[PDB]
Amino acid sequence: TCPFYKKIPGTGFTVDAFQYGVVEGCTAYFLTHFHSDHYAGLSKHFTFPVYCSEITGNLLKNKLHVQEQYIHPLPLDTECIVNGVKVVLLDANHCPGAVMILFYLPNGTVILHTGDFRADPSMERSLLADQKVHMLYLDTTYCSPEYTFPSQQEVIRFAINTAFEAVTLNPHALVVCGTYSIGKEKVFLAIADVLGSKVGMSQEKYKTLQCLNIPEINSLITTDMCSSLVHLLPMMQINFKGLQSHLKKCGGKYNQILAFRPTGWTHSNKFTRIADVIPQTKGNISIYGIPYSEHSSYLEMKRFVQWLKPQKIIPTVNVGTWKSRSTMEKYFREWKLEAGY
Ligand code: NI
Repeated sequence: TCPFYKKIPGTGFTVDAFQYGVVEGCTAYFLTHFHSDHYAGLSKHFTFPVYCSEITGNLLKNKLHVQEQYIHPLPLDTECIVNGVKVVLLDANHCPGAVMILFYLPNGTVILHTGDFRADPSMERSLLADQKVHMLYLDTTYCSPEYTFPSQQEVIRFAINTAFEAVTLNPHALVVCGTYSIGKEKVFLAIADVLGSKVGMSQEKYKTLQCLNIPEINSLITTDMCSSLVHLLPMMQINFKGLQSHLKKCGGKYNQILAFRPTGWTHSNKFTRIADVIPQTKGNISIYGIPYSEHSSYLEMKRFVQWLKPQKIIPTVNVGTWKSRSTMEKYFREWKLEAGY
């Protein structure tokens, strides 16, 4: 049964609730972004409206095969009416096409659902600046002071230099980058751009990236593995046996792989900086774990909510245990007392 934190009161709307059947009294189904936990349940056989970004729209049509008429895309930053409710979609700074949703209820209540987001100061100068928000439905994935991690530009720098070094020392070396969803494209794009290559990948992953309205994207990727020296692979495969395997496949064209695992948080963030990272090494293969997050750090979260000063916060992540819920209420209370809202 759809949980209360996927429902929008005084509307027929649900958010990221595709996996319970027909939720009785749901006229519309909003989807924040294309990652499987949020879209779970969708197929070609859905015949209720869906609301979403143009990009998330392109992915539903071409990857899951949802019928044209049921995908309602919306422009961002645009006051839009949807069953006589003003809504606005805002960039969530998560994976491509990912949105936060502003709901303007008839009664005068204003509600922000963040989906999955990485909060940024840029968001304080958007349409949220104009007016008050009474309820915040919040991605609490890293709501605990232990969770720090570096910025996206710090991480990308590291990655660029590392690869550009190795390939300049040994030109017969191969870069590989792991991936299992959309998101974190910048890793493999920024590397490939410093190396003067296109990114090689499967057919499936090319079809996926072709949906994302990236500029000059035809010039940046290929389905030809032979003619490229930055390859993508399923994250499952990014290990010693599975790389060696793949290193056999390329046919005596490279002698050394230098791979990247873009992780989120890991426990070594508590005891090591970005400039001081090292790889595991079984011969000619070197694997780098790098903490590139598309979710908010504890502090980024904190600042956003302290600026927004919402009247009520409702967690959408790590809600499934009482200890996690209870912990999170402490931090919401600390934030509000500190800031005087
Ligand atoms: Ni997500």
